[PDB]
Amino acid sequence: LEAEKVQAAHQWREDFASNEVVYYNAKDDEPGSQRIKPVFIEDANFGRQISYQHAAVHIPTDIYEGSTIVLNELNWTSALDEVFKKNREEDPSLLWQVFGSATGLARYYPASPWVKIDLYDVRRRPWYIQGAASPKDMLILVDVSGSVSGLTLKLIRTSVSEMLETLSDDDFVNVASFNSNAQDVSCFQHLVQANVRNKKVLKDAVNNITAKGITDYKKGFSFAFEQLLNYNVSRANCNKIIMLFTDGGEERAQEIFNKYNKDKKVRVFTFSVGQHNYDRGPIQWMACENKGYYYEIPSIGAIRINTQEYLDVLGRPMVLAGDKAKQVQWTNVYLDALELGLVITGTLPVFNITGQFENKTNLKNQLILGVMGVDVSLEDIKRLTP
Amino acid sequence: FINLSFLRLFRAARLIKLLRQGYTIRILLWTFVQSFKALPYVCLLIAMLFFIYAIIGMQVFGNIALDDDTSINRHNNFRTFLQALMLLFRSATGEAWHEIMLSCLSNQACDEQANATECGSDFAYFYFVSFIFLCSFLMLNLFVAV
Amino acid sequence: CKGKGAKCSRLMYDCCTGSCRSGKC
Amino acid sequence: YMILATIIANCIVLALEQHLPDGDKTPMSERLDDTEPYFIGIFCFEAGIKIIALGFVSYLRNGWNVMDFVVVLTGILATAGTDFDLRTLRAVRVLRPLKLVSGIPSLQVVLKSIMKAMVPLLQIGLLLFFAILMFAIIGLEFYMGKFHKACFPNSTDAEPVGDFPCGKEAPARLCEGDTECREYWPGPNFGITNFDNILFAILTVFQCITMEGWTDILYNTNDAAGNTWNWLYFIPLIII
Amino acid sequence: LCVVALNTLCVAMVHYNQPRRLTTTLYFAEFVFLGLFLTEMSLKMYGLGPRSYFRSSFNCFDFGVIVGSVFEVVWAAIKPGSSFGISVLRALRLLRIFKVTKYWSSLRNLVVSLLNSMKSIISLLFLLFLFIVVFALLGMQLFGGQFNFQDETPTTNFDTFPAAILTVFQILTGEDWNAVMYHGIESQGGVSKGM
Amino acid sequence: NILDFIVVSGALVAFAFSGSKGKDINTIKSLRVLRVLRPLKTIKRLPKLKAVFDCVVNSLKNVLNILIVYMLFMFIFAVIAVQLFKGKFFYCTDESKELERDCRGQYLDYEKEEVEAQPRQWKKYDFHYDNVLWALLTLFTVSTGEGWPMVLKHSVDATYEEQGPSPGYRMELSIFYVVYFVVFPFFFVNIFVAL
Amino acid sequence: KGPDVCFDNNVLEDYTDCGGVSG
Ligand SMILES: *[C@@H]1O[C@H](CO)[C@@H](O[C@@H]2O[C@H](CO)[C@@H](O[C@@H]3O[C@H](CO)[C@@H](O[C@@H]4O[C@H](CO)[C@@H](O)[C@H](O)[C@H]4NC(C)=O)[C@H](O)[C@H]3NC(C)=O)[C@H](O)[C@H]2NC(C)=O)[C@H](O)[C@H]1NC(C)=O
Ligand SMILES: CCCCCCCCCCCCCCCCCC(=O)OC[C@H](COP(=O)(O)OCCN)OC(=O)CCCCCCCCCCCCCCCCC
Ligand SMILES: *[C@@H]1O[C@H](CO)[C@@H](O[C@@H]2O[C@H](CO)[C@@H](O[C@@H]3O[C@H](CO)[C@@H](O)[C@H](O)[C@H]3NC(C)=O)[C@H](O)[C@H]2NC(C)=O)[C@H](O)[C@H]1NC(C)=O
Ligand SMILES: CC(C)CCC[C@@H](C)[C@H]1CC[C@H]2[C@@H]3CC=C4C[C@@H](OC(=O)CCC(=O)O)CC[C@]4(C)[C@H]3CC[C@]12C
Ligand SMILES: CC(C)CCC[C@@H](C)[C@H]1CC[C@H]2[C@@H]3CC=C4C[C@@H](OC(=O)CCC(=O)O)CC[C@]4(C)[C@H]3CC[C@]12C
Ligand SMILES: *[C@@H]1O[C@H](CO)[C@@H](O[C@@H]2O[C@H](CO)[C@@H](O)[C@H](O)[C@H]2NC(C)=O)[C@H](O)[C@H]1NC(C)=O
Ligand SMILES: CC(C)CCC[C@@H](C)[C@H]1CC[C@H]2[C@@H]3CC=C4C[C@@H](O)CC[C@]4(C)[C@H]3CC[C@]12C
Ligand SMILES: CC(C)CCC[C@@H](C)[C@H]1CC[C@H]2[C@@H]3CC=C4C[C@@H](O)CC[C@]4(C)[C@H]3CC[C@]12C
Ligand SMILES: *[C@@H]1O[C@H](CO)[C@@H](O)[C@H](O)[C@H]1NC(C)=O
Ligand SMILES: [Ca+2]
Ligand SMILES: [Ca+2]
Repeated sequence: LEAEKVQAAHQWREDFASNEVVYYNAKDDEPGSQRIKPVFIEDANFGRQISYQHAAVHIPTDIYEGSTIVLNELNWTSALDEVFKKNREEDPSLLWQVFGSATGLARYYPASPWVKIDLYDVRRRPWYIQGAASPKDMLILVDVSGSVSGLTLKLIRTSVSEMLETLSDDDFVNVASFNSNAQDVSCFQHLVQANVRNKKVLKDAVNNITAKGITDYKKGFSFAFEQLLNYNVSRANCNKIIMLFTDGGEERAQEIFNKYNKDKKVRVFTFSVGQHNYDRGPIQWMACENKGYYYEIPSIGAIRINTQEYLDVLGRPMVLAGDKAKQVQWTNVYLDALELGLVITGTLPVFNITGQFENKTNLKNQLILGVMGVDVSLEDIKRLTP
Repeated sequence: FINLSFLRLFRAARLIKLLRQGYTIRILLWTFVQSFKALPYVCLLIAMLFFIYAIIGMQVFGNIALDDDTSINRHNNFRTFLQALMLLFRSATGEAWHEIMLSCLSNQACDEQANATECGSDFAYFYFVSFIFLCSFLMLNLFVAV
Repeated sequence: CKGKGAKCSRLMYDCCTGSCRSGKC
Repeated sequence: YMILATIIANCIVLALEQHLPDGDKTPMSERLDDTEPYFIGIFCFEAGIKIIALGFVSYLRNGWNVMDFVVVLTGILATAGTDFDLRTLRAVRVLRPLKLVSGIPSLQVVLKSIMKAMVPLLQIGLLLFFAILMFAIIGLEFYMGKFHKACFPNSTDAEPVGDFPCGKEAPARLCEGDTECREYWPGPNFGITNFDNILFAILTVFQCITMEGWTDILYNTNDAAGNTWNWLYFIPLIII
Repeated sequence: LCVVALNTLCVAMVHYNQPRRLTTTLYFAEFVFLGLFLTEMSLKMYGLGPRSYFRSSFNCFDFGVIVGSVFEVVWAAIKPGSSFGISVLRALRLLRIFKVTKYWSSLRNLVVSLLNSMKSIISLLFLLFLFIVVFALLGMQLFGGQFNFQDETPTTNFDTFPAAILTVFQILTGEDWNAVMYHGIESQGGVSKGM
Repeated sequence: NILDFIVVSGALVAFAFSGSKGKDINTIKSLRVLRVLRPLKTIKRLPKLKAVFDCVVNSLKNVLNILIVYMLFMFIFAVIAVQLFKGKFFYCTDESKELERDCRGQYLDYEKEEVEAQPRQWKKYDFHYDNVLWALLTLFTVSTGEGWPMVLKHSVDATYEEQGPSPGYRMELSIFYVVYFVVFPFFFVNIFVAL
Repeated sequence: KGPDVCFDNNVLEDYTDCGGVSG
């Protein structure tokens, strides 16, 4: 509630020369912001040194601090420290409280130094992913024709693995490959629970694909649409998406889309992978005509960002639902990133409601600002069962 | 002891023994070689151009660091007179002369044993551009002169 | 483009500075 | 003029082709493949009318007519050849543009004029060959099997740390670190530029007399056997 | 001649990150010089007469440059952006400085000789293109679509016709032809069966 | 005699500044480099060497006019290339960023199978066409044929005045280079040789 | 047992922007 209210009253200033931003950047030993030096007293209930005076901020390595977006985000999130302190005072036995931004940064309390190179990204975390959208029925079409041989095949494999890394036990996934003939890349033949074992099997299967043949989009899309109408097996009965991985084609396949999803009940996200000179027009048309989105992955450095942005599109019906789409969910048991043991995380999404007082913007207010998170250690639960 | 492997060249010298049968080839080769031996002073001028440019390059770019992955390295440098001459011949034929030009311009990490801290100048812009003009021209003057 | 010391192919011409000699920019 | 237009259209079609790896094909290539019978039929008709107007072994007296006849014959064989051996038969189509040289006599005159100057040069070429062989043999006696040693870490999976030849405790390039000058490594340029036999030596000497990458071979020989005497082989080869 | 020299000097000061004042000054000077040259051309054509004006081979070049400059001006006005680069060709008129010298006859007879052989040079230049197109097609048949045996396909490939003809041109210039030879040999397969 | 005076006096000054501390090391280096004029004294000492030098000078004087024409044409091409390519030879150390304001901070570099953090810095290519002198230098290097495919790639990938490269954005611009190769290294060099 | 809360195919969804129109 406080995050929504504070962000609603924001100005989006374009310069930060004299209006410095004061915050404690984690993992430290630029013009536009100031830095905080904390005291870092040793405290129990944490295995590290913490400071209750303010909140720490983590910004991923490949995201530049001091840009306009990150500086505006820091300025409007500087008002969360008061509620962090109030929550800590109302219940001393409280662990990490975190705001994960769609910008990329995470502001967490109490302030602690961050834990080689750091590859942590807030938007890839299980709690952020479960709070950013609803369960899904992902189906991945991989183009394995002759034209994808080379580096645009290893990029496709890496991208498919990274996108499988974004699924959980509530999501159901399958992978199919087509070259003038569509077939499953593994032994599954239908959507599976997408747990650790099934994801490992799918990753091993997709690492073994070789490229040869001629692309036929109609057959692959017919296979994909038929795989989503099984209903003989356990599914999620929620978001149904087809995630196509190609380089570039010439066929739009209007007949398949018209026949199967006539009412556009299934989204189609499309990815153009590699450095090539094929036509991207049909790919973007297929993305636009089926509530989907078009992405470009030309290198390894673009794989991580582009394989997680599809959760922005899936979050539109959740923000449009209103306050009914605000339910505290709890993750599976996982090891805390800041070395705290086994924890579960409570999750609540945060909506952008600037201009919703008069209800006039409705343009970028259909995306989430970020995710609330609070950690509960399994020792806390064990203390309640003598 | 001292190597004695050059004698194997001797049995390879018998090919010239079959060069007699090229009545048209032999006379052409002899005529051009004899013309070459009639113009030694133009060759001396070319050698003097090489000598002057090698000395200038030795003085100006001699103490560039021999760091590899650049065009001045353990194979192509200005460290010695013979190395400078080899660099000049490589540029005269033309292999990466623009790369060698870029490898010594006013901001090169300088040699450890060198007494200076900033070695390498922007004279290379002239140094390499004039040479490619001069050498070639002299060569073109030599060829016609034959 | 590829940085100094990175592995390259001569026929790609994708070194930021210098040439691709002996397989390294 | 209609035949020249057909030849120009065929050249445009041959320019419109696209090639993809691992057996992939664009739909436009499939569309363009259908136009081959029309061109073959028109060429056969144009070459059929000349046979009943000049005879044979006089229609076939002209060399350009012979080239036209072989082009159309290979086209006909390719159309009727369903067998797997057509790669060397489909390559004849690249001579189809040359047909428009036979259709414009001015181009034939210009070609005769330009080739009139290449007859005295042939002897020069012979001399050039005599040079290359004469150096290749020398390169066969000094640099044969010298680029196969390389710095390998400690015999784990045969990954050379560097792409340069090394020498075993000699005035050559000693291995740096804890690597060793082990036996067998393909070579510098995928193992193509070497002096293993007379054919490789001939190829590398020819590649060295065009002043293209000869310094790389010089440096390889320098770091494989010492830089004391290598120049004496390469400076004359460039000079002569 | 002084007007042409001033135009050359002003068009030659164009550099990256120049002051805006210089950009506007050159923008207006372009119109001023184009108008001056247009008036000079019209005055000369009215004086000498159309046929007499086009009699000289040098005035035809000036007329072509003037019409190309007008086309470039209108093109850039209706679509601000790239520049064809035709108003610089007026600097060729500066060659008329050779008239007052004693080397006009030699310089002018070479162009008279050149222009007398437009047919032969065109035929020779089109015959060189004809053989560059035959070799590009042969390379397309040989190594067409077979250069993906490594990380990425090189810029020097034989997949399309523009790429193949540009590769053949680069080989003809002699630069890095041995690298393309190595890459094609590896494409045909190894040093054993691909030589 | 002037030559001899400068080579004698030049060393004199160096000796005068040598008997003290390191005064004006730049002038010390300049006067030491000036010592290379020692062999040139032989030009007039040997009559045959003077004769061959005079022959070289006469050969240069016989072609100075075509040299001037060649320089004018190359200046025109340099101005055209400056108009075409100025400002478009900038790049970011990671290819994902196409603007200077985005080329700031750290980025993940995937080399030697170990991701590492590298600074994100906005740089410029070695050979560009920012002004007419840089264009002349680049075109001279192209005319020699050394590394001209690299500048061709940089010119094709050029997008706009302050943007990073985009692969194969303008292939048609290669026409420029092809035309250049048909003029200076093919035609002008051959007329130099023939003259 | 899966979650009983599903949010999809909302009528008021914009969906007028893809990744190709902007780029
Ligand atoms: C929650 O939603 C609200 C609106 O629903 C959103 O507020 C909007 O923020 C954007 C900033 O992204 C403002 O945009 C103004 O107008 C343009 C558009 O970006 C900017 O000008 C340049 O635009 C280019 C893009 O083409 C950009 O690259 C560049 O950096 C911009 N600046 C330059 C060139 O200096 C303006 O700068 C920008 N700001 C102004 C004019 O102050 C919208 O005006 C905002 N809308 C409203 C109603 O306030 C808000 O950001 C969302 N919340 C979060 C956390 O993102
Ligand atoms: C068209 C006409 C063509 C013919 C005319 C032009 C030919 C000129 C080139 C001739 C060859 C010159 C030498 C080339 C090889 C250079 C030597 C080399 O690379 O190897 C070094 C060699 C031994 O090396 P390595 O194997 O390391 O030693 C044992 C290791 N413990 O170390 C040695 O001991 C090698 C000694 C090399 C020769 C010494 C000097 C010879 C002088 C030659 C004068 C001109 C040649 C006249 C004959 C021409 C050919 C018949
Ligand atoms: C985003 O950044 C802004 C600038 O860094 C912050 O805005 C500043 O907040 C200050 C206190 O919160 C203001 O100081 C006083 O503000 C009151 C409000 O009406 C007024 O009395 C005066 O403006 C001022 N009093 C003084 C100076 O004695 C700043 O005026 C105000 N603006 C600036 C500095 O330009 C925002 O608070 C910040 N947003 C969040 C959420 O923290
Ligand atoms: C055709 C005849 C008249 C030749 C005349 C020479 C000028 C056209 C040339 C030579 C000097 C060149 C100038 C000398 C050097 C430079 C580089 C540059 O100067 C700068 O200091 C800005 C560069 C920066 O700060 O980034 C701007 C172009 C300028 C002055 C050049 C523009 C083109 C100039 C004016
Ligand atoms: C001796 C002379 C007469 C022969 C010179 C050969 C030229 C006619 C060839 C070689 C280079 C070819 C150029 C090489 C590459 C290109 C780009 C290409 O344009 C495209 O259509 C590419 C666009 C795309 O597919 O993305 C064709 C024109 C051009 C410059 C070609 C036109 C024909 C050129 C100029
Ligand atoms: C299970 O899925 C199949 C197809 O994936 C559905 O289709 C029937 O499959 C069974 C299998 O023998 C047969 O009845 C017919 O071949 C199919 N058609 C019909 C009309 O039955 C099937 O309905 C699904 N459900 C079940 C319980 O099998
Ligand atoms: C005969 C004439 C044309 C010789 C060429 C003279 C010009 C181009 C040369 C002569 C000496 C050169 C200078 C020598 C040393 C340095 C120091 C270096 O840190 C920056 C470049 C700078 C300042 C050079 C710039 C270019 C320079 C001035
Ligand atoms: C013959 C010489 C001396 C004068 C004519 C040469 C100049 C003016 C001509 C020759 C070929 C021309 C190029 C041909 C094609 C293109 C592609 C276009 O999209 C941009 C301009 C550009 C790059 C032209 C620029 C002007 C150009 C370089
Ligand atoms: C590692 O290298 C050393 C010397 O280079 C050698 O003695 C040793 O046997 C090597 N290791 C193995 C496992 O062979
Ligand atoms: Ca395909
Ligand atoms: Ca070269």
